[PDB]
Amino acid sequence: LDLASLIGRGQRGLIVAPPKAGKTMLLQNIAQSIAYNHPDCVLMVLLIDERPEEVTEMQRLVKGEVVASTFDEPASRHVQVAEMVIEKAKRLVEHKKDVIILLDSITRLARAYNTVVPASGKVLTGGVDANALHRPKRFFGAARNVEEGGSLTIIATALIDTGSKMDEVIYEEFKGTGNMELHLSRKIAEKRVFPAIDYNRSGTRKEELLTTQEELQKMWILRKIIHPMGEIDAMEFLIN
Amino acid sequence: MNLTELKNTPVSELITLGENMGLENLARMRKQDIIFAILKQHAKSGEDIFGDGVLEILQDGFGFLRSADSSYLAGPDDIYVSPSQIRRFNLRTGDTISGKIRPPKEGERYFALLKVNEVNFDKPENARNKILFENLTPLHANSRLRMERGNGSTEDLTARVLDLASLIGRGQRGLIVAPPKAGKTMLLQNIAQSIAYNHPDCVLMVLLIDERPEEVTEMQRLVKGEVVASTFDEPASRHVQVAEMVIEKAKRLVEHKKDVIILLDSITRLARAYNTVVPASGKVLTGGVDANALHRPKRFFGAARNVEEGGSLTIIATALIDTGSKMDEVIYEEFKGTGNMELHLSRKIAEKRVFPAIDYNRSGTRKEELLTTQEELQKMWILRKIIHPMGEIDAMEFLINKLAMTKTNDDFFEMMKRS
Amino acid sequence: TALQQAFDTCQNNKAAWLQRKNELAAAEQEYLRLLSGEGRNVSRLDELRNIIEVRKWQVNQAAGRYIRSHEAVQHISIRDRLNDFMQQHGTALAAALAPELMGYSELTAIARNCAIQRATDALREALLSWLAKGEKINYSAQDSDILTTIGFRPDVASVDDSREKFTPAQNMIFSRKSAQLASRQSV
Ligand SMILES: Nc1ncnc2c1ncn2[C@@H]1O[C@H](COP(=O)(O)OP(=O)(O)OP(O)(O)=S)[C@@H](O)[C@H]1O
Ligand SMILES: [Mg+2]
Repeated sequence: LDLASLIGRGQRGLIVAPPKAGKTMLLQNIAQSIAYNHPDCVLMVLLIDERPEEVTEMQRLVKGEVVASTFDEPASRHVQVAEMVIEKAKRLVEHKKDVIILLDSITRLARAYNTVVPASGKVLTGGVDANALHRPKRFFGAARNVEEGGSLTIIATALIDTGSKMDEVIYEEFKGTGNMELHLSRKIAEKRVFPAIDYNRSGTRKEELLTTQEELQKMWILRKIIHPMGEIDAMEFLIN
Repeated sequence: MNLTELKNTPVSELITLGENMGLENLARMRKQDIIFAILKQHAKSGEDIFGDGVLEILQDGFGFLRSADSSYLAGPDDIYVSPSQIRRFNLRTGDTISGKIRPPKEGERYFALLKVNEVNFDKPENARNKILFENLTPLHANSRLRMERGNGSTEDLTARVLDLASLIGRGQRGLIVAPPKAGKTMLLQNIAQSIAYNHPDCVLMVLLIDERPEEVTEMQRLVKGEVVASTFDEPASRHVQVAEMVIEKAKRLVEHKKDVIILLDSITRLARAYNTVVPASGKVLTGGVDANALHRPKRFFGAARNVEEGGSLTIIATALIDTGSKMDEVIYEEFKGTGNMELHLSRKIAEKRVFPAIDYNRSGTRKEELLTTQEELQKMWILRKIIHPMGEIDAMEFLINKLAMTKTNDDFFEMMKRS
Repeated sequence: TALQQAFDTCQNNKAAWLQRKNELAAAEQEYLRLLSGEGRNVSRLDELRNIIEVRKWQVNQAAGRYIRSHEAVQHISIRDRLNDFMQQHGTALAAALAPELMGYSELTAIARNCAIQRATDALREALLSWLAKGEKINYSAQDSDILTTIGFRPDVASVDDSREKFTPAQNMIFSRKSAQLASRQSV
């Protein structure tokens, strides 16, 4: 529940969910957990291009300010609210104060950038511009910890398997750049923890004759660590 | 003698009135021109008469007033609205105005407006101070739209089927997805006449675009509420301006703490028309559709909401599925997930002629807890448990079978629980 | 009061059913005549076939409504006769039925129902015995003429013209077809 328990202080993180998986109330619970457990930190709930009633519910069931953009207006509103929230976050960093950002959703912001960014000829499979990639990279890497005083941290929300093709490319590049990524659905858990790409690469050579410790480096530890819920197992991918 | 009475009357009354008092060769011109000419000739006696219609403002400051029976068409029947009227009665688009009209003197062709006597079915003076729609606060669909008609046909059986499969709320935002030849138009009928029979208090509005003329004329003579429809013969701008003016008129109506329901068939056609008419932005997606084109129908759909302090705006819009054209998909997943409820249909159920063809498992609603009570929520959840296992066609056959012998939905519930 | 209105409802329903019957017969003979004739009016033949169909459905509906009205008339007559006979001989019935009819108000619902069904069965054997000895039964003198006009059973044409069963989807599509044909005939 507590953000320090889940996201800690100063480090970025993601949560990824499919449609019809329980996003709104989970974000609500995270919001009041932040409000009660750490009232000192400045709450910041943000929404992009979703139904106005849920925007009102979010901004009415929490205490922090909720700058949100409903799904009526075009994506220029979304992009410019993105720069202005990141600039006010930077100002609060210069203000020597911790902030928490609940953004929903980064896939929405990314493909809004994709459909708004001017054409540059660097498109890829699916017409994804490179600018619409490293501008989100700049926004997502601006969430670095403050080493001089205080600590900014953000919790990310992403949507998966929405019946489209644009979302999984940005999902896999977030996987490439992700710090921690909470998961809800079934298959993508195994997709991440046991990379099918790496499994196929290994199986192409079958049991590769890894000499000496190279074979023993790949280790898997399951420790039934003590948890307040009671004996929640923790599984770790030990490498050399 | 208002414009509405002679506008609504058929050709026989028009030609009889023309030949009675001295109209020559009046049978060979378009009906709007006929009513214009005959009403001008009658008003040449200087008798002020009442008027009715919906106003709109073009690029210039001058405004026009149209009639509902004319399918919101710009023609000779249009009524002048001077900008001075806009200032002196804070007029904005979509306001329904009733008042004395002015016969045309030399220099003008149409009819002006002498005075205003009823603005939005209300006194013009007390409506000067009013709350704008922009700052209104959205809310959930707390009020259930009980559309169970209880008349005693299999059409009522379809009504009960979507009662048991959907939760229609007052002020919600709904999407319907179905393949062609599945039962969309008369499902919308079901909705229309069920609302008319069960909820006469709320006004019913049915918007039809690029539909066949026979469907339009059978829809106009079947629904109790007023219906606006523009066929495919007219260009894209016709449909676009119809949709804009009707949605903003519903906005003005719901601003008066009124319950407005708009049945749209379809929304994909509206998106196609908007893409056709909108200037190109240079950022085209798959299927020849650019980015900014989809914004307009998409804010159009987003206009639906429920007002906390009074009034509700419900939009039930249909979306085409698997028609073989890529842009139909493009719109399908562009609007997917933006509605308070989704209603899915399958063509294979219609192939075996089991009707309706609603996919029970796929159909769903958002925030059922606030809309209904806990007891009926669990009572529908247990049906979801028992009907989820077998196939959707088998599910519908089972449901219609053991619902045919049952008079109402409640008795169906207490007849299932004992089993 | 109720019997008179029910009787006139039944008689006008019968008149309407006869009207539909002869309309269907006229349409059928017209269609047969045009089929026999050399004239090759395919469109007229299809139109007449549609007329035959819709007239058949209308005859079925009229027969069903007339049957329902006849049953309602008979039920009302039976109820009135039983009500007045009971007002006459309630004590006489209760003298025989007392062993399980007294204390009806104080008996519980299941006991009330079991006593009711026991008396029901017993009077059923009484009726079958009375019919076994078998006199000639006659109408009540108060309302004899209405019942003899209505008759003990409806016409066999009414019952066999309603033999077929139509799903109410077919009933409503036929309602639209009949409305369209009536409008066309009026035009
Ligand atoms: N409840 C019902 N009662 C009667 N007929 C029904 C019912 N449901 C479906 N049908 C039949 O379904 C057929 C197709 O219905 P339509 O509403 O015309 O299909 P559609 O989904 O509107 O697609 P369009 O309008 O042709 S593009 C008709 O022939 C109807 O008779
Ligand atoms: Mg249709």
